[PDB]
Amino acid sequence: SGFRKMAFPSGKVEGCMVQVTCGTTTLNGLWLDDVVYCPRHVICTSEDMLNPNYEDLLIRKSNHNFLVQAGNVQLRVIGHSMQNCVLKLKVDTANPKTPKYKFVRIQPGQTFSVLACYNGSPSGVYQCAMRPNFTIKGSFLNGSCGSVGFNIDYDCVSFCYMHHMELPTGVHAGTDLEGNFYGPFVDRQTAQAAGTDTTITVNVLAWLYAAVINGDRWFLNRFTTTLNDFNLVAMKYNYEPLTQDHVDILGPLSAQTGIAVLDMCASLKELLQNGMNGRTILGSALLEDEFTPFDVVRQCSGVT
Amino acid sequence: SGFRKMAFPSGKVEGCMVQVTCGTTTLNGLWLDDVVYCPRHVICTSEDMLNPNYEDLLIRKSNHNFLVQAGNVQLRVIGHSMQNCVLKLKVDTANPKTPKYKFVRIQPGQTFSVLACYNGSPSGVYQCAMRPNFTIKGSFLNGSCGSVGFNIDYDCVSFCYMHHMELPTGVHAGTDLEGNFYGPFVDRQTAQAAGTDTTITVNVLAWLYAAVINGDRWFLNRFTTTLNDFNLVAMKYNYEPLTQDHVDILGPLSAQTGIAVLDMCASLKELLQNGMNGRTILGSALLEDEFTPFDVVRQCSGVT
Ligand SMILES: O=C(c1cc(=O)[nH]c2ccccc12)N1CCN(c2ccccc2F)CC1
Ligand SMILES: O=C(c1cc(=O)[nH]c2ccccc12)N1CCN(c2ccccc2F)CC1
Repeated sequence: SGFRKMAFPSGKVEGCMVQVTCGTTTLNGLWLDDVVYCPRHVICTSEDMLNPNYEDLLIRKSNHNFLVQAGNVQLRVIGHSMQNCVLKLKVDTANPKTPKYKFVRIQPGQTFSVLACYNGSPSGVYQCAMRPNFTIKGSFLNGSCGSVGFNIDYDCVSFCYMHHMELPTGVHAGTDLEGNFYGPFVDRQTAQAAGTDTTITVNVLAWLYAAVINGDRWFLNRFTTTLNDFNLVAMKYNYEPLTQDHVDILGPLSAQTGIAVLDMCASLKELLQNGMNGRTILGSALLEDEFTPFDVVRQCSGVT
Repeated sequence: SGFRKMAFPSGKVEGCMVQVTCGTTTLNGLWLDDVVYCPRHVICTSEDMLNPNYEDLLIRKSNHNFLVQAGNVQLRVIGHSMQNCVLKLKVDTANPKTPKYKFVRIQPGQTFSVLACYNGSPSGVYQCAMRPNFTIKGSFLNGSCGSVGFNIDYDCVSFCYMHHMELPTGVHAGTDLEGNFYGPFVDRQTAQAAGTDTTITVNVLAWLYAAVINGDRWFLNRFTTTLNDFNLVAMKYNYEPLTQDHVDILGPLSAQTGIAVLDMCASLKELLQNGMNGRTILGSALLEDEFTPFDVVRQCSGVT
């Protein structure tokens, strides 16, 4: 019993973290095989940050200008190239700690673990969700760029995120491991609009199922609703519309608890319209949306 | 910017997790040097669980009855002994992945990371606080016993907790790495009273300082209070009394923010007496107490 915001064990990713220095800027790199991946803004100066011409800036850089250090050993850079907003630094040594890995572009609403790093060294690990507006509510300081987000499937690490930026609003933006930003964000020190961030309904429902499995059942009511009636309430409260796909993914949790999805939707409807009245659910006084139905099943069944 | 419930990177601890089987029971063990540490209730049968005579049960067990497996390789047990509620299984091979480590008995109110494990394999990592009533609000299932709690100081892992039990109330109990239970708990399947759990005031204040540093300043008021006046409010709301030591530890956060500790106490007093009025602080609708002043400074300064 118990329900926590659980991150994946970070060991396989710690063995990939390196420090990348270019000129006077230092950030984090991800060493997989003979390649180090890092944000391309490592080549910027504090003058270039407002609107950098990365192609021009990279042209003034040679392999010897990229200092890559893993622990205390220097890696020799034999190639460099820009792929979207990431630089791929080819090194002469394959990382002996390279785990079985994939590069995946996650969907909004999906979750992942972040290993925050500074100077190539891991400082902490936390669980995040890619918001519907493609930002993440992380915890990042100067030098955190190049820290990665990931998921683990037994022995395989799926890298989904690389940290690039913090918007003036305190929210975080970044790319997949091919350098494509999640959302409309660009890697330049400018004010950028993060759109309206909605609540991930399927995750709030999955977390209501986790609450039911872990003893918290006060919010359960004698009501039911329809997809269309529930969605009228979800629209008013800036919640993602629930689809039949979402109902289907909630199927295992519905079967385990014996509470139909639309019955849980009716409980959520009343929680939105009436609030919590000073009560809590799984130790929280608000509706949590950073646990997918997969996260709930995994935490409530103990998948290692 | 940003503030998350951040766990330590778990790699150094993952390299220590083993599976320990005795008879038909399997749980987790911690392999450091040539010793595997695990809960002694690994030697219990489902008949023994209500009141086991561990000394008698251990006497019917020999080295060959303890099956220790690290990954897929079997370790050879050359010695066994009970130290309080843990068994120390001497193996013929020192763990090549043994990190620099210490065994520490943490204080109530202090925090630590848990690497939840099943069958010697890590499933997840989360941050916990040792409650003033010596329980932890973890996330643990069958087979999770032997999972450890820890802190890291650069390269040194301080092991502070080993998971043993879940009380009928859904809260968790366990020992330090010498087998001494935190609290009055005993390792037997009986109803055990977890005392009244108070709120860790110094941590709630540290988290109010984290909120101020991260833009959330709505709760700041034009008031001040005294230690004795604040403590009259802390008593009424089941909060730990604030001491001058707590004020001193809050010193760096007070200096960084320019808000005196007693001024922050006055804000907390009003938050307790008036509630949140539907607002949030660092994304939470309740007062968070699982971040020590050290955790706040570390997360807000980026210590790796
Ligand atoms: O390391 C950071 C940073 C990241 C973060 O998430 N939070 C912070 C909080 C306080 C100070 C700095 C940061 N940055 C340097 C590189 N920055 C950059 C972006 C685009 C183009 C050039 C650039 F140099 C983004 C900012
Ligand atoms: O693995 C667990 C367990 C631990 C947990 O924290 N949560 C659970 C939730 C559901 C089912 C089991 C658990 N237990 C087996 C060993 N138990 C035990 C304690 C004292 C004496 C003998 C014993 F066998 C404690 C219970």
